Amino acid sequence: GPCYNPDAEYLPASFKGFSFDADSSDSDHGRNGAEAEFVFGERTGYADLGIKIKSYQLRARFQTNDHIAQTNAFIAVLESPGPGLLVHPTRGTVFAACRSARVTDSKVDAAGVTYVELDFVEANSVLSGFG
Amino acid sequence: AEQSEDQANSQITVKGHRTQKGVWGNDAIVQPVQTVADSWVGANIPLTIQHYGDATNEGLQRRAKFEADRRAAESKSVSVTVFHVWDIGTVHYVEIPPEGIFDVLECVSLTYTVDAKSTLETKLELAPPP
Repeated sequence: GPCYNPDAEYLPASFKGFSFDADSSDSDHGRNGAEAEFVFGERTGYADLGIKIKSYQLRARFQTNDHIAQTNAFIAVLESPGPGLLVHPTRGTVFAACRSARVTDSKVDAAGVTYVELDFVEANSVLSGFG
Repeated sequence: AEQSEDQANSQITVKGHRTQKGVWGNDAIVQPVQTVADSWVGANIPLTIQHYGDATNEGLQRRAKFEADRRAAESKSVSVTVFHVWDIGTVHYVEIPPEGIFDVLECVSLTYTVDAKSTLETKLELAPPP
């Protein structure tokens, strides 16, 4: 639109309480099933086997005179045990668990800014004794 | 093709005992023996496969020749995989000059396989041309 206010439409990102500003937002929804290819036949089969596990991909930026301290605090939070509550900017609140967080940081090429590539997974508990 | 030499035997001696009615002593304990030979193997690889019923001369020689065909048929095993898919006892002429086969062989086995992607092939196991 012509007067689309961006930061009043995307939710502020935050994982496990620690807030940060995101620069991207992806997802990998789906649904998994079989595919039957009977021999010598002009026919095909399909059988829906469930729900495909979701995964989210984000990219955080830290552009402040104290981006090193913020990056280190973010690293300490991401490596805290167990899944946590994530606020995806375009999908709202989910329960996710971190899977990888690459922290790129040059000095004589781009000093001041730090980018972090995050990869989360939908994480639900079960119980303990298989249901 | 694999014609090994650890499963061959020159002389097969069949011994046993006579189980007929009335026959006792020597004629049922001593005489029954037979020594069949496969004049293809080579050096003296002897053997003794003993018999387990009414050991007649014909019975002895016949068990002997049975095993002398088993060991023979195992000493040249030719597995071939052919393309498209009647040979459980069929004989065929086979020509594989590089391994020196120019002979008429009997298919012991037959396996048809399929899988919608890349298959339809038949695996034959054949019988030696002594």
